[PDB]
Parts: sequence; C-alpha cells; structure tokens
Amino acid sequence: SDPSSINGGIVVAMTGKDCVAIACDLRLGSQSLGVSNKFEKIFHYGHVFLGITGLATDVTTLNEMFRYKTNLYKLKEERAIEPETFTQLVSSSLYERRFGPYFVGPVVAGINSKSGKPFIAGFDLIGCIDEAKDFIVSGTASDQLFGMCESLYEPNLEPEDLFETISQALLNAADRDALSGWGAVVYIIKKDEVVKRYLKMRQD
Amino acid sequence: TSIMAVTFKDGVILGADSRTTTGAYIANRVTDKLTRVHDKIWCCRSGSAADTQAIADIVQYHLELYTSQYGTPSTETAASVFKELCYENKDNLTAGIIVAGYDDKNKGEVYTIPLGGSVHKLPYAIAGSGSTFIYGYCDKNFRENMSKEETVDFIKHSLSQAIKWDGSSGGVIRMVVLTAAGVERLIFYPDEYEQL
Amino acid sequence: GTGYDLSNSVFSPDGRNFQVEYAVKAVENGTTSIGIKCNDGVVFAVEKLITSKLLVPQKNVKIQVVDRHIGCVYSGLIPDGRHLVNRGREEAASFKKLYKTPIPIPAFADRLGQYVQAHTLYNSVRPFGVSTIFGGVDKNGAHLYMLEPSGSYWGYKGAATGKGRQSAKAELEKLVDHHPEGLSAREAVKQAAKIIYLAHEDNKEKDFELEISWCSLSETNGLHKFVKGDLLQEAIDFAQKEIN
Amino acid sequence: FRNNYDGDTVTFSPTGRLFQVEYALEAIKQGSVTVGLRSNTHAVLVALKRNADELSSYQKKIIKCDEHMGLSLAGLAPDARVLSNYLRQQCNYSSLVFNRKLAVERAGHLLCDKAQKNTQSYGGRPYGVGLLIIGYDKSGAHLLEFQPSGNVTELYGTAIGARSQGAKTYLERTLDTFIKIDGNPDELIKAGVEAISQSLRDESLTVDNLSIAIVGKDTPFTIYDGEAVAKYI
Amino acid sequence: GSRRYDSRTTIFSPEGRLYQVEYALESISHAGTAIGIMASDGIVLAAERKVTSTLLEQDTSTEKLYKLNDKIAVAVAGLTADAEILINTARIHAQNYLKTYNEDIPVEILVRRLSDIKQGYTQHGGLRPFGVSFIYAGYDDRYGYQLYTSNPSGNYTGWKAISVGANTSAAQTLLQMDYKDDMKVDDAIELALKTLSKTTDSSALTYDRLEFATIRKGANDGEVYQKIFKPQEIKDILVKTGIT
Amino acid sequence: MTDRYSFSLTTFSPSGKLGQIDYALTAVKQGVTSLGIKATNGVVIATEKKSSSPLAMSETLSKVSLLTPDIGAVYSGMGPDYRVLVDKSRKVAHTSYKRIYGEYPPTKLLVSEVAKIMQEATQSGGVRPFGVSLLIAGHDEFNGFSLYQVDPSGSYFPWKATAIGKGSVAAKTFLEKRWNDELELEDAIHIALLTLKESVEGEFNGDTIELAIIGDENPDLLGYTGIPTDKGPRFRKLTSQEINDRLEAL
Amino acid sequence: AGYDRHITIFSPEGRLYQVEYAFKATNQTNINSLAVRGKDCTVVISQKKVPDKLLDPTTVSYIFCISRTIGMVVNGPIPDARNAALRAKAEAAEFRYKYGYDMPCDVLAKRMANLSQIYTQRAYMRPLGVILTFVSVDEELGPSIYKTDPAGYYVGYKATATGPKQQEITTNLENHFKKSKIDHINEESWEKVVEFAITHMIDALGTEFSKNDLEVGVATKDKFFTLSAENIEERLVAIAEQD
Amino acid sequence: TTIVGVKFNNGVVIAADTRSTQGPIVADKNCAKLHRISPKIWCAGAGTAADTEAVTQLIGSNIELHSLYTSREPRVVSALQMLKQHLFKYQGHIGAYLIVAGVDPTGSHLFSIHAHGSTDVGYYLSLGSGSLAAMAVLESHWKQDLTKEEAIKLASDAIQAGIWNDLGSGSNVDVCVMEIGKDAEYLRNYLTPNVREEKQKSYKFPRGTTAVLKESIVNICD
Ligand SMILES: *C(=O)[C@]1([C@@H](O)[C@@H]2C=CCCC2)NC(=O)[C@H](CCF)[C@]1(C)O
Ligand SMILES: *C(=O)[C@]1([C@@H](O)[C@@H]2C=CCCC2)NC(=O)[C@H](CCF)[C@]1(C)O
Repeated sequence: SDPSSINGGIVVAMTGKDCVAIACDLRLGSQSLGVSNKFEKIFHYGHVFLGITGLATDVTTLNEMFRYKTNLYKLKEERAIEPETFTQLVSSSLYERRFGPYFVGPVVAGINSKSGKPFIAGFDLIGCIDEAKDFIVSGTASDQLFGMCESLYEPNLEPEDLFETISQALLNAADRDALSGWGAVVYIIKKDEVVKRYLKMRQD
Repeated sequence: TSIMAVTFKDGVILGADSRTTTGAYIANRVTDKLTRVHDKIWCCRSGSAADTQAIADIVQYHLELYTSQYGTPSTETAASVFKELCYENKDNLTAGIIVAGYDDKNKGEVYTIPLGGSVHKLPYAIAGSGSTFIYGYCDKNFRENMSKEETVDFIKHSLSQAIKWDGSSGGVIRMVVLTAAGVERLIFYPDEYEQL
Repeated sequence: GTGYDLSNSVFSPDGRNFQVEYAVKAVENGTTSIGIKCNDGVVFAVEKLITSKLLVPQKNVKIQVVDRHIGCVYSGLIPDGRHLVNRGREEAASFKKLYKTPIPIPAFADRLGQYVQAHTLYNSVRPFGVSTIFGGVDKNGAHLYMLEPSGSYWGYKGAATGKGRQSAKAELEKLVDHHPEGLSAREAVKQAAKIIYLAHEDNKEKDFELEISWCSLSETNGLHKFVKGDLLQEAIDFAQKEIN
Repeated sequence: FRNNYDGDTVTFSPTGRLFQVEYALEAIKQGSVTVGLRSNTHAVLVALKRNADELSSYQKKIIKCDEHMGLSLAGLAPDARVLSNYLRQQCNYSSLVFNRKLAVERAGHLLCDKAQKNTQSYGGRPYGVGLLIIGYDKSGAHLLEFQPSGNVTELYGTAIGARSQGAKTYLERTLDTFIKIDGNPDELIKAGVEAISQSLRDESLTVDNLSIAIVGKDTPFTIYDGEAVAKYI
Repeated sequence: GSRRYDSRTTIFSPEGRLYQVEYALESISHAGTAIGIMASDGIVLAAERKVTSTLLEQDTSTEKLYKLNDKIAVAVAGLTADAEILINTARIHAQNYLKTYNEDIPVEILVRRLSDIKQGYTQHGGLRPFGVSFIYAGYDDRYGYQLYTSNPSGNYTGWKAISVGANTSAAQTLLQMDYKDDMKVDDAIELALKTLSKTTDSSALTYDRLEFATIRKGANDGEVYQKIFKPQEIKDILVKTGIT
Repeated sequence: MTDRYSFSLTTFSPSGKLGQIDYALTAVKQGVTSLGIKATNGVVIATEKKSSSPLAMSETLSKVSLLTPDIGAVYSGMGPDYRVLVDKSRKVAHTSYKRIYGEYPPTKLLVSEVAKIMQEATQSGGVRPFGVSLLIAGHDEFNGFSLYQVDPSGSYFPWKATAIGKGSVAAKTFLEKRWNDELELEDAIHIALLTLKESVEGEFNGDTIELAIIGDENPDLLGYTGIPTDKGPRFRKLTSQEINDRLEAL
Repeated sequence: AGYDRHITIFSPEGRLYQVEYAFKATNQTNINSLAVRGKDCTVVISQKKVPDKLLDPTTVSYIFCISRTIGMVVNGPIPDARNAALRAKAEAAEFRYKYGYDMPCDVLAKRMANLSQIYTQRAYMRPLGVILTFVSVDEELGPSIYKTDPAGYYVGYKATATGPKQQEITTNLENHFKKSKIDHINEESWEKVVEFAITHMIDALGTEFSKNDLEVGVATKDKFFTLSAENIEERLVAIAEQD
Repeated sequence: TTIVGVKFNNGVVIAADTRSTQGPIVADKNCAKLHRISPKIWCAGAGTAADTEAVTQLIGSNIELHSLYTSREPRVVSALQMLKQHLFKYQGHIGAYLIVAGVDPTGSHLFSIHAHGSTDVGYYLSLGSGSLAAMAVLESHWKQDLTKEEAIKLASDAIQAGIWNDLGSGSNVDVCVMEIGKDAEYLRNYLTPNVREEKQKSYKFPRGTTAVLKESIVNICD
C-alpha cells in the first residue's frame, strides 16, 4: 500500500573536513521477498552525487530524468552543474508533480568546484529542501539513521574518519530494518578524487 | 456569525459580529464582515470566509466595470451579480450573503441570498448561525421607516442577543450606515452591548 | 499605388477604409427609413417598395424589436440587418441575465457599435451593408440612434437613411426648429407617416407600403409596439393629405 | 471593374454590390421553372422537372420538410438538399421541444439567416439555389420565395427559374381569381399548371415531366408525380 | 481574404523542383565554407567564419561548430539562428533516445530525424524552410566514424569528405583530388586547411577566421573524445601545416 | 475573425535573401546610435535619448533596460518592438531559468532565449521580424563579463566593443582605435562618452544621454540585509549628474 | 510585392505604411485637443463640433472616463475610439482585481501601447486610427499625461496637444514653459488650470469659443470628471473678464 | 510551527521557529520559515513546507516581473491578492498558511492568508500548531504604538511560547524587521536557546573498524 515501503532501502549523506560522503544499502525487495542485492541507489552527474530511496521504479526514472537534464544543462551552460544548482533542479522537478508525486526521498552530495565548499541536501517527495550542515538521512530505516547520526557524528572529520562514521551509521541502522541491507556502498568525495567502497555486512 | 441589514426612513444599515472561528478557537476577534462592493452597495458575509471574500472581490470587479460603462448600478443589479455567482456555483460554495445598498430613487434596499443561490428582497434580513436565536426578537421589534437612532438600536440589541447565545458569534458589533448623506462606520464594544 | 480598396481592413494612403465606404453605397441604394424622438418615446417608420401585386400586404414586416423595449429599422442589405438584430438580441438577453434590468439604450447602442466596428478590423469579414435606426425608453428617458457601416453612431433628435435620406433630413430639421418644446408620440407618428411619403418621391416610380412602430412611456408603457388599424390609417391620411 | 471585386463574397464592389452573390443568383435563372401559388385554404407547388438525356430521369424539384411544409427548388440541387434538410431539422425541433408546428414565416426567417452567413465570411460561398416554400400553419396558407442573397418574401404566388417571368405576369394577372379558389384543390392546381405553361417554349409538360405538390386545411403536404398528374395535362 | 498574401512556400515548379528549397540552397552558397573529412582514426570538422572584426570576441564565439552529443557534432552553413533551433531539438532527440534505450543514439538515427523535421517544412505548414545545411561528424559502435550532410530539402547522405556553403564545387574537386582511404586524422586536418585556404574569398586564412574540431578515439583511453580547438590551438596547427 | 495568416511572411527570394530581415536591418540603420564596451571589471552600454519633443519627459522613457539584476539591454531601431522584447526577455529569464534552477540565467543563455524569440518572428505564420538590434551586457559567475549583439534574424555574436544604428560604421572604427584588453570600467565609460559625442547633433549632457554599466555588486541597491550570499545587483544605470561629472573630464 | 502597403510588413525602406496611414486617420475628425498639468490636477481640453442639427449634442464626445481615476481623450474616428475605450476600461478593471490597487495612468498607457505594437507586427490585425491621451493624478507620480499612437509608441508629457493644428498648440505651450521655467501650471485650483488651458487653446488656434465648442475633462486626487456646458461657460466668462 | 507578525509605530516585524517535522520526527532542526517575496515584502509560512516555499517563490517571481513592468515598488496588497487567488483556486490543496508583511509606497502592512484563500488583517497575528501559545503571549503583552525594539521583543517572546510549549515547534527564532524608510533586515537565528550540550563521549571509530569488500576510484572527469 505505502509506495515508500514496497522495495525498501536507505541512503545517508554526511559532511566532513573538505569532504562529503554518501552511502546506501543495495537491497531491492518485494515486501518480504528479497529480489536484488545489487540495486545501487547512488548516481552521479559530473561531480554531483544523487542518492534516491523509495519506490524503485521512480528511483530509476528520476535518475534517467536527471541524467537527461544535466546532459542538456552541460551542453548549454558549457560547464558541469554544481551541487547548489542541482538541488534547485531536483526541488522544482519534484514539485512539478505536486499532485501525483514520485515516491522518493532524494539526497544530494558534492563539493562546489569553484568554492571547494562541501554540500549535502535532502528532499521530501514534493521537493521541499533540507539543507543540513551535518548529515541527511532517507529511507525505510531513516529513524534508525537519525539515531545513529545524532550520536556518532561530529564536525570536520577527515575523509578516512568520516568513512568509518558514515559506514557505522549506515550498517547499524540497516540491521534494525527488515527492508534494508543485503550489501552497502560508501562514497568518499573530495575536490580532486572520489573513492567508492563496498562494505561487508549480514545477508539476512 | 451574526449579520443583518435593516432598511429605515433615511436608507439602510448593515451590522455584524466580528468573530471568525476554526472549531472552538477564535482565529480572528476583530473581523470585518461588512464588505464594500460599490460606494453605496455593501454586503454582509456569512459561511466560508474564503468563499465570501472571493465572491465579493468578483462582484466589486463586475460593478467597477459596469460603472465605467453604464454608470452607477442599482442595488438590485448588485444582488443579481451575487446571485449569479452563488447559484451557478452552488455545489462548490458555502455563502450566506446579505446585500444592502442606498439609491436616491429607491432609498435603502435589502436582498438576502441564502445557501441555494435564491434571492429575497426584504425590509430587513438576518443571517448567520447567531440569527436563529433572534428570529422571535426581530420579528417582534422590527418596524418599517424607523429613524437612524432607532435602527441602530434595533440592530445593536438584536446582535447583542445573537452574540449572547451563539458561541460562533462575538467580539465587537460593526455597523455601516448608508444614506444620501454618505457612508458612516459604527462600532460597539462588549462593555456597552453586553449590558443591554 | 492602388488596390487599397480590395481588402476590408486596409487603410488607404489618405487613411480611409474603402470597403466600408462601398458598404455605405449599398445602404444609399436601399429603401428609406427614419426615426423621430418625441417627448417621451420614439417612433420608427420605413418605406416598403411594392415590387408587385403578388406581395401579400402587411406581411413582410421590416421593423424589428429587441427585448421588449427597443425598436430597430435599417436600410441596405436586409439580411445584414437581421444578422445585426440577432446579435443585438443576444447582447440584450445576456445583459438582462447578469444585471436583471433590461438593457439601457445607450448601452445597447455601444453593443451594436462594437460589433459592427469589429467587422472593419479584419479582411476575413465584410462590413455591414446597412445603417440602422433604433432606440427605445429606459430608466431615464427615450433615446434615438443611428449606426453606420463603420461602427459609428450618435444619439439623434431625428434620423433617416436610404434612398430619400435628404428629403427626410430636410423634413426632420424643419420639425426640430418648429418644435423646441418637443413633439408628442401621437404627433411624431403622423409626422413620420408624412416624412416617408415625401421621401418616397426619390422612388416615385414604384408603389409602396408604409410601416410604423413606436415606444412611448405614456402611449405604450415604454414597450415597443407596431402602429396598426385606425391609428395607422389616420396617419396614412394625414400624409396623403399633405402630399398635395 | 467587376473582375477585381468578384473573387469572393467578402468583397464589396465600388457601387456596393456583391458579385459572388449575384453570380449565385444566376444559377437560379439557369434552373428549370417552378411555380407557387395559394388560395386561403391551400398552397400549391408546380415544378417543371428537367431531364439530361432522353435516357435520363427528370430530376425531382420538390422536397417535403414536414407534414405541413415543403418547397420547390431551382438551381444547385445539392444546396437545396442542404437547405431543406436544415428546414426539416428546424421543423422537427419545434415539434419535439415545443409540441408546436413551425410557422412558415419563422422558417423563412431561419433560411434567410442561414444563407446570410454564407455572404459575409471568407472561405464560404453563397447558396446557388432558389426556393419556393408553401405551408399551412396556424394562420392559414402561405407561400414564400427564397433567394440566395438571403432575401425571403411572402407572396400569393410567384415563379423562379428560366422564363419564370412568363408564369409570374400571368399570376400577377390571375391574382383576384385563384386567391379565392378555396375548398377546391383541383382548381388551384389547374391554375398552377396554367401559370407554369406560360413559361414553356421548348416542349409541353408531359407525365414524367410534371411535378405537383399541395398542402392545406385538411391536406398534409403531399407530392404528385407521373400518372398522378396525368389528370392535369 | 488572406490567400492574397500567401507565398505558398511548399509547391512544385513546373520542372518538379521546390522553389523555397532551391532558394534556401542559394542562400547557403553564400555562407562561410565548412568541411568534413573522415579518417581511419577520427573525423575533422573545419569551417570558415563569415565576416569578422578586430572587436569581435572570438574566444567566446561559436557560429559554425556545435556539440550535439558527446559523440556527435555538426558544422553549420546558413542562417545561424535557424541552425540553433534545429540543434536544440536535435540535442533533445538524442537525450530522449538515451532515456528510452539507455544507449547513445546511433549517428544516422539522429541525422534522419533532423532531416525529417526539415522535410516537413517542405510539404506542409506553409512556412519557409530552414536556411541551413549541416555536416554531421559522429561515432557509434555500429558504423564507427561517420560523416553525413543534410540540407533544406531534408535529404541526407554519407561521405568520406564533403563541404557545404560557398565554393563547394571547387572545394569538392580539391578534396576528391587528394583524399585517400587510408588517411590519418593529422593528414585530414592538413587537407581540410589546405582546401579552405584555396577556396577562401578572403585575402589570407588566419586563425581568427576559423573554427576547428576533431572526434578521435584517444588510444590511451578507449573512449571517444571531441575536441573543439581554441583560438590559440587553431593558430598553432595553422603554422605547423605551413600556412603560418 | 481568427488569425488566418498561418503562412510565413518572410520567405526566400531567388537570390537567397530574406527580404523582411534585410528591411528590418534597414530600419535598425535609421535608428539612433547605441554602443557597448567591455572593460576588465565591467561593461558599459549607452545611447542617445532622442527626445521627440521638448514637452516630452525623456526620463519616462528608458532605452537602457534592466533584464536581470546582472544583465541590461539597449537597442537601435523600433522602440515599440524593443519594449515588448524587454517584457518578454524579463519573463523568459524567470519561466525558463529562475523558476527551474533558482538562480538568474547567465548572459549567453538569456541572449539565446531573446534570439530565439526573434528568430521565430522570422518564420512563424503571420508576423514580421522585429525591427531592432539589441546589445545585451551582463555578468555571471562562470563567464564573467560579456557583451552581445542580437539582430532581427535572431543571430547574435559576442563583442569586446561595438555600435549599432545610424553611425555604427564610424563609431565602430573609433572604438577599434581606443580599445585594448586592459581598460578599467572608468576608461570604458570615458571612451563610450567620446564615441557617443560624434553621433550626437545637439545637446550632449546627462539629460540627453542614457548610460548603464554591469560592474561590482551594489549591496546598497539590494533593499535588504541578512543573507551573506546576496550582495546586490551588478547592473546600474548612471544618473544624469554622474554623467555630467564625467563629461567635464571629456 | 506591392502588398507591403496593405498589411504590416516592412517596405524596402524599412517602413510600415499601414501604421503611417493609420496616423493619417487620426486627423479625420478635424478636432484638436491639449492637456496640461496643474499643481495637483490634470486638465484636458478638446474641441467639440456638432455639425448635424439632428444630433443629440449630449451624446457627442471624445473624452472617456476609463476608471475612477483615469480619463482618456481620443483623436481619431469614433468607432476606433470606442473600441479603445472599452478595452482600456476592461484592462483597468482587471488590473485592480488581480493586483489590489488602481491601475496607474502610465501603466495603462504602456499596456494599450503594447496592444498597438501587436497590430503593428501581426498581419491579421489592423492598427487603430487613433491617438490616446491618458490623464490622472497618480498616487505615486502626481499629475500625469501619457499618450499612445498607432505605432505602439508612448511617453509622458509636461503638456501635449494632438490633432490637425497640433504643431501650433505645441509651440505655443513650449514657449510658455521656456518662460515659466517649471514643468506645470502653478495654480492651486483646477478651475484656473482649465482657464489657462482654454486661454492658450484660443491664442494658438486664433479662435474664440462658445460653451458648446469645447469639451473638458479634469483629473484630481481620486477622481476624473468632465465639465458640463455650464461649468465651461463659467470658465469662458472668467477668461473674458481678463481680456 | 509558530509564526507571528507584529506591527510597530514605523513598520512591521515577523518571526518564526525553525523546527520542521515528519510525523513525530524532527526532519530539520534549523529550517527557515521566513521567505522573501520582494526586497521589502517578507512572508512567514506554516503548513506544508514545499507549498509555503513554492507559493512564495511563484508570487515573488510574478511580483518582480510586475514591478519591472510598472516601474514601481511592489505593494503588499498585491502579493496578498495574488497569493489568495492562487490558494483559493486550489481549494486548500496547497497547504500554505502565511503571514505576509512588508513596507511599500503606501505604508506598512500585516496580513495572514489561509490555505483556502481567506485573508485577515491585524496588528498582531500567529499561525501554526504553536499559534495558541504565541497568541496567548500576544493577547497579554501587545499594546498600540510599540517601538521597533518592543515589537521585536513581543514577536520573539511569542515564538518562544511556541518553542517551549508546542511539540510542533522548537530550536531557534528567526526575525525580519521591515521599517518604513529603511532596508528590511533579516535576522537569521536571532535567538538560539537550544544548543545541544557537549556529548558525554566521542564516537570517533579507530580506522579499519569497518570491513571492506572491494574498493575503486570513481571517474568524474568526462
Ligand atoms: C460565520 O458565518 C462564520 C465566520 O467565521 C465567517 C468569517 C468571516 C466572514 C464570513 C463568515 N463562519 C463559520 O464557518 C464560523 C463557524 C460556524 F460554525 C462562523 C464564526 O460562524
Ligand atoms: C509548521 O507549520 C510545520 C513545519 O514542519 C513546516 C516546515 C517548514 C516551513 C513550513 C511549515 N508544518 C507541519 O506540518 C509540522 C507539523 C504539523 F502538525 C510543523 C512543524 O508544525
């Protein structure tokens, strides 16, 4: 019945010293039936990263939509879109469906290529923007994630430290959610480079 | 809500409480339910605040364009525009409106337009939840051709009773006097009308 | 160059709309019709050429009523006349429906005026081939009007158009000077019957039928009605008498 | 001159004429003759049906519009079909909605208005047909003449088509006579055939060449063709 | 009516030719020349900027070379404003295809679609055609490097080397004269510059009057890369090839 | 009624010319001279306020219009056509950009929008091209300062400096002599005044000349305080007085 | 080819003959009008000519009350003038409804000018053969005069004149202001401003006026109204007791 | 949510708390409920966040365009008329409840608009679940002829009544002052009475604590 509880999945983004991290589980189920352990919920357009939780068909559609829009943007602007701008694009694209919304919980993460400033933002299914300085959570285990983040988190963590934090927040939140888990991937983002790591976790 | 309009010797007076509720909470205690649609054509609003405001705003617009083309509209014409809007959109509106205006040839006139969109021309009219409590009182105390002072008294006493028994009515009593002399705004506070 | 008169909404080098002017020609080639404003109403009358004995007498009525208080008569292409009155009737019904009160003559005139003016704005339409005399009684008096193919119109004391408009205007101007106090409905009827008989000389070749109608606050209650029977014959005679 | 102002109906000539309309009228004159006349109890339509070859039929020229109304055509047959169909609908509407038979005078007004629209707008063309409408309503017998210009006139009798002027002068003469042929259809028809023969020249009205229609007091509009008109030749 | 002013942009001449297409091509023949040359390891696009000034900002300018996709680009000859209209819709069709199939659009599919849009203005709608001719340079995994051309008529064809705009007759003969199937991108780059150099209607062939681009598959990578040379980059390659 | 002009009014002639565009350009040529100069830290656009009567109040007519807070426009040709083009440009900057991305469009893109609108009047049914040439000057974070020209055909090009209208040929020549890639904004303003003087017949002061710049952010023209990231518009129209002050150093 | 003179497309000289011929139509009525600004009012004078004795003089006017605060005088044929008046009134009423405040004189002028610009660019629409002068005492701008023509052009004026003898009225007014050095009639009462207006009308046209030869509209804070024959007569008398 | 508006002698001030909730969970501890329609017309919004924001930006955009078209400063009554007609049309489906204030050429104004499109005027107003705690304070301390400083205090206290007594309100107090002859001043986080105490422990993990299966560099450059 509830579109945001059919497939399951979570996403969490965090800020750190000159860096940002965004992570997600890999599950895709059909209610109680696990279907795929390779359903990544993180995408990127240039240096901007987008995580999307919720109804899988919409997660796929939205990704295809934003790839489409950022591609045209780059062709006209002659530069890759920035985190701040993309966030507005996500917001207005969602509100455009105000009375027949996509059942998703988007999360944006990236570093502004010109100011080097770290950026993360969350959205509700109709575009309302939440521009947090610390962290953003989304998914069927968002309560668990808030609990994990509000405790584990602290400002200006170095990339290697933020990695341990973001991961422990993701992992332990997922293990308290029946619809999350089956694998996890974490993205560590810096001005110059981006590392992607797959975590080892319970498979039940 | 408690609103009424009364014709008298020199024209007509509109009156109303100033309460707007959202359940048992008083959202606004100094509301102005007396709205101008033309210089000497006003209305009393009851029902939905959003609907009556939207209706009034449209009527005012229609009468402004009417005036630009054919001069000052009759009170009957104003009541016809309200009627048209209320009848043709009866399924989506909750508006109980009393239209009152002063004409030099017709003097004061009162038209009441209840929920269905029907129109009724009367010597005076009462409406709103509070009105139920003063049908008897008003029917006994109303007289045609009263003086300005008498009419102000009739309305002040009637509404004070409506306000007394109806929890949906309250605040101050507002009145608007329409005569050849012009337009006059009156206001009466609790301390005065409560001890009548 | 030239060709400015081939399309309807085109301004010629001197700022004219030749198609409207050609429409006027259609009007001048038409039967004569008039209107006389009296002290509390208006009278309308028109010439009905009798093409032959085959035309049933009194049957092909030309004057038309709009709502219940407006009278309309026109000269030129008759079908264009009916077209304009149909619009007038819709215009009047729409006015009453929204405002309750029957439409004031001035207001009614601009409605016809705007509609006719509209037919001089595009080349996809042709201007109206008629001049119309209409009017009635409303909240504040009687009003007489005449509308040209250009959409132009004004309020009149007396008015005429068609074949014998000159004779008529001449006769009308006389009445204006000799009656600064105002003619009466009863008088205006007779006077009308005459002006038409006189103006009929510019077409004396064919026989005709007279038609009159009026709207008077005292004689008809402010409602438009046709002059029939005795009152009609009485005016016919008053005319036949002064035609000699 | 003319050539520059007759390319469409939305153009007035310098003298105030509408050539396309006038050319349409010319289609009527080219049409076969038909006559209409009435007394105070009946209305009759007599029409000369024209044939293409001697192997062809004589095209029908009379259409019934309702039990109390009908007409005769001269000109473009298709246009007559369009106009009569419209008249049939208007008669129908009056009956269904008001349980009232359409007044012949009202029908004339409707036709005038429908034709007028096709003379003031770009893209359309005037109707190229003439019509004679007869009917019996709440005010007795009626005869109407319809022209593509939109002009409709009520008459005691008339004729349209080629050499129509013959029958017309005859009727304008016989007037006082036929107008009193009340209570006797056969006489009215005979008078109708006498008016029409006044427009002959080529041949003489035969059995498969004559077409008659009548309506009146206790007679619903009916059409007689062939053998049925034999007793009038 | 309006018919009077209708040019009828979509009709046949007695010879079975389309007036407007023919006249649009005439228009294109006065446009700065654009050249396309396909090599075994890439494609070269070069065009001559029509009209220039000391004050024209060349660094921010682009009037002939446009990126449609990351794998397709076009050289323009004709009305720039018309070109941008088509380029924009082409950029959109490419993305629609990508979203639908999750594969970059094959070069011909995109060229055919754009040519179909053009053909439409040729058969219906009563509008003038686009005064534009395109040279498409792209790469896909079915046909590899491809070079196409489309003009106002909506017709398109594939080439090894081709030119559009002014002096194509001359330019074509020169290309047909020195082209060789086993050419290399660098050879093609040189051939293109030489060809323009001989057909230019201007004095000399300087960098400020040129736009240059290449679509290569950089060996040290494995993917396709489009390079739209910068003013200084053109100036360099211009001295190297022996034109200084 | 109903616009039945659904066919092009601009079409190709046997020679390949699009008559209506050429004629529109001719109208632009008769127009009053206007120009633009790009400096290293700003852009200036100016034109003459050719008052059509001394009774007319020249201020109530701005030839230099603000499109976005960092972009302004000026023109040469038919003023009425320019006026509606400005209304449309201000609107498209919102509907096609600000309402989507929450930020104003960069100069090149808005110019692209305007250009499209103009191109369409060259092909759509029943219309004539716009009889104007515009010069748009603006600034955006990733492109810096820029200056563009948009012609009746819809074509546009970037300039370091240029002029349009009546004495464009002469003015362009004069600009090529004084322009270099090291001009500061004040230098460009000065050069603008000198170039404009050659095109003006009568009075030449701050009441007959109209001039605006795209330069630093004017936090004083914002209208509010409290948001660090909002520093104010870069577009600023010079005052009559500011012009005169600079005319004395002419 | 020669049709570049029938519809609104450019001529080889970059001109629009239909707009030019429309300007020609504005003088068809052979009437002159002028407007001036007072200290806190705006006055508009316009010749009134009723040739036909069969006309009801009261129904012959070229001044219109667009809204409670805006007045408009038209120079051009009456049917196009009334078309313009109806549109302006509807525009004024809609503006109030949508934005919550009275449409300013200059804004209504820009709006009507834009509509005009459209007839200038779209072929199926013809320009209106009229020049519109709008007046009011704007709540933000004070006394205001804004005029629009068949070209879609519009601007504000200190004072202005329109019609066949427009030039003579204009130079007359120009001279007065070069002298006064101020941009308005420094008079406290509109009655005196009306008198000034009529006085210069007379001087410039070199003609005398009776009470039925003129038509006057006045705009003050929150109201625009036209004068009656008698209000005007009282004006004509006053000016007479000075000459 | 707690939002308020209070008129003072030479202007108007609006304030709001900064809590945003999804059910019983605090989704954002420092959202901004104060929106700018134009430089001197600001709006405080309650109800559906996406709606308050979207409606505020739409009308703000149209108001900017109207300003440019009329060459005049935007008027509060215009923002109010555009907002109410938009909200009325959607029959309450756009859950925007706003307190719109500002100064314009005609003076200083204070209004409220409900989702269904009805508007109200007053010297002091408040909307939201915290509405009652706030109004209690306002009904107790408001007086006519308040100074800018007194107004800021009243408004600020009214919001606190909500932060403390309404579970739907919390965190900080944002304020915006609009004075007749000056620039509007937006005071983001004017009050921050809810700073979290230092945690009892640091949860920084020793590097290597998390088990990793695979690792790789992500390509961003095209
Ligand atoms: C009176 O009818 C009511 C008023 O709130 C509105 C407000 C302003 C003018 C129109 C009338 N309407 C109601 O719904 C409300 C409660 C009824 F139970 C009211 C106080 O009676
Ligand atoms: C306040 O109205 C609420 C806020 O979450 C939103 C968020 C941002 C600005 C607009 C208002 N709205 C709510 O729905 C929520 C709970 C309602 F009971 C809230 C905290 O009161």
